Amino acid sequence: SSLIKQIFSHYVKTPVTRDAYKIVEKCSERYFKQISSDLEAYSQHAGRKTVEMADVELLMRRQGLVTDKMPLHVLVERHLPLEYRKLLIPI
Amino acid sequence: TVPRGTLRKIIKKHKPHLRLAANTDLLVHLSFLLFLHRLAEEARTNAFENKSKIIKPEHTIAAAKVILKKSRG
Repeated sequence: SSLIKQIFSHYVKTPVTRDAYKIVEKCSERYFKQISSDLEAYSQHAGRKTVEMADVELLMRRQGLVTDKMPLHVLVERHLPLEYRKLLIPI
Repeated sequence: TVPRGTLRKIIKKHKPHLRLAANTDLLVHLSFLLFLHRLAEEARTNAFENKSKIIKPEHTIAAAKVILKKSRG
């Protein structure tokens, strides 16, 4: 949607064609399909039907985003708005 | 700002019997944002490699291939 455009432009910091945006949308649909299968694997492997915080953290560690130098709470502080940080990191 | 409902629905679209615990949709959204960030940096680099002042489909497509590969779980 429009949102994906706002975010992508915000990060890319230069002008982007209409078609390029359309690609970003397609690739975003792909992203969600792929992680959905990974999250299912994590849940099924832990013998349960829910996605837990630790699962998505493990996702992000496997993606090279969470690391020893860069723990999750730092990504949360850096990238999400106050109202979400409040829910994720109330202490 | 972000449509949490939409997130839940997207995930459901792919795996209807997956349950998200209460605030996990927020970490999912974060991972997506970081995905788009990585995509933007790779694509910009593609553009820059072509001396294209604008981001083109082919920049984003080559970048997508690289970044989805990094996004595996």
